[PDB]
Amino acid sequence: MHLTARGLTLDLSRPQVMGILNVTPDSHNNLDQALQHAQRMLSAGATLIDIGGESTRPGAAEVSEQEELDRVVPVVEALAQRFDVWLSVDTSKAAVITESAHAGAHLINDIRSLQEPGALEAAAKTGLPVCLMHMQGMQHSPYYDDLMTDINRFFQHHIERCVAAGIAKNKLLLDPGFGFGKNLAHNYQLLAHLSELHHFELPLLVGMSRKSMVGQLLNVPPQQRVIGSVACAVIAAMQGAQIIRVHDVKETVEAMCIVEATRSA
Amino acid sequence: SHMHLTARGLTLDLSRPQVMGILNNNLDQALQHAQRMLSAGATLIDIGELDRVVPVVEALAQRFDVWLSVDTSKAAVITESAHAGAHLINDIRSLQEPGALEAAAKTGLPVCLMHMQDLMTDINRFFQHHIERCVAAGIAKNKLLLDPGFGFGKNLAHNYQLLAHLSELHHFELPLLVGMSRKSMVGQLLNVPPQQRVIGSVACAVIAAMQGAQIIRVHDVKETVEAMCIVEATRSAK
Ligand SMILES: Nc1nc(O)c2nc(CNc3ccc(C(=O)O)cc3)cnc2n1
Ligand SMILES: Nc1nc(O)c2nc(CNc3ccc(C(=O)O)cc3)cnc2n1
Repeated sequence: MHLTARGLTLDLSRPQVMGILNVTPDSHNNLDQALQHAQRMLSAGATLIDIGGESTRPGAAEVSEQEELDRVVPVVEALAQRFDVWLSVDTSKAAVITESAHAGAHLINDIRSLQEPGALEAAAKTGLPVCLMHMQGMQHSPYYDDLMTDINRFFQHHIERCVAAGIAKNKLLLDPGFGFGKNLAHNYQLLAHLSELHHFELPLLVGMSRKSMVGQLLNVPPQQRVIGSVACAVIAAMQGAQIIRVHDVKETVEAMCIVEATRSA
Repeated sequence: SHMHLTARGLTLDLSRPQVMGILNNNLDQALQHAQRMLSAGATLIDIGELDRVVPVVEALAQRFDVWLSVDTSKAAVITESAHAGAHLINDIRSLQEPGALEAAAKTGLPVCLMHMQDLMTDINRFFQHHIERCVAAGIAKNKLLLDPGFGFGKNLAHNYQLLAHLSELHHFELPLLVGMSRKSMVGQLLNVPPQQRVIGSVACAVIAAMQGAQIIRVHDVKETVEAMCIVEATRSAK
């Protein structure tokens, strides 16, 4: 319905687009490029920017606290001084949660739902809203007896593990984790039954943008997955997903306009 | 009700969303246009003065193996194009032109009705009324297709009121064809020229198909077909 952070509120009356700002290889300072990209997504109509410096697509190895901080935390500083936008950090490290909060992050986006050591206490201590992600968890054929029950149970579990650590239930966001331990069938069943997760009375955030769930249906490169990614965005928005995490902000934002105009007539 | 449609000895499976490419030596450039749409993923090609000898239906009939539809109102243009080898008749003015009602009955190919000026009530009763005529003077019910006529004597508000309530029209147990591609209902929201109206047209199309609309009439075939897989995959998981 709304979000609260660092004095600012965000409107979940209508679907909100989050621009992915990855900071791994930028390809002219690397910060400069990040800032230009951020800028371009704001213009386009994102009202949140997700800053990630973790090569979290399967394989490709891992990252250490010190390396993530150096890559992530400057851009957090830079954007915060520069623009008025919800800034989100996708990280699982207590240190990156800590230092990014000081830097002016508005939202903690954790694909590991604070499972990492002290992450939970670091998160709680910032008083900032947290997004939790269903993951099935290392190379394994995903399987569920019943996918939605499993997602419902996972969230139930982690909402409580958060509410006991001191994070108000209304700091919490839920993301069912498209493409995380989910085959193609699973992803579309989850898309299909998305509206069901509205029962926790928390906002939903979803990320389908240029994922293999579009690639494997349309058999195209990531940069040619714009339309399908958008079509996913439209299907989720019609089921009342509050926040859409995307690469292609301009297209998606236009798309949400049609959705909102349709949800108003 | 799982659906299919048969015409001129050919079958069109309507249990999933179908994309119909709009169409408008210059005859070579049109024939080249069709091919692009065919390879994009069209399964119907909608071909749009007193005399316009359209041998393009003839060209396409002969050239390809794909549904051919024509949006036309006049009593002559319907029959001659069947001679050519068409599969479907698309009329905006729902056969109001003298003769056409009967002219389209002697050719034995599918027909498409289109609404033209409580908004939904008005449309429904209008439709119900007009379906009565077609059974009354020649053509059996399972040969009719229903177009709501987006942007035809309709306010922006209203068009979105329509799109929102589109699922309701499945109570006549006839297939729907919608046309919203690069229309004013999109342009006035997004404040952009037609070429840049792709994404908004595709967004309408998804919203239409999520509501079981079986045929979508588009300028932007590749994008729309792409979008209908995402839609079909979603509806198949259900
Ligand atoms: N909240 C949130 N939600 C996500 O969905 C997400 N995804 C990634 C990147 N993850 C993936 C996963 C799978 C795939 C594929 O199968 O292609 C691609 C990218 C990073 N942060 C994320 N954060
Ligand atoms: N089956 C079918 N269904 C249509 O909806 C359609 N529309 C047109 C073109 N009609 C319009 C009407 C309004 C507008 C605008 O307001 O922009 C644009 C085009 C031509 N053939 C059509 N055929």
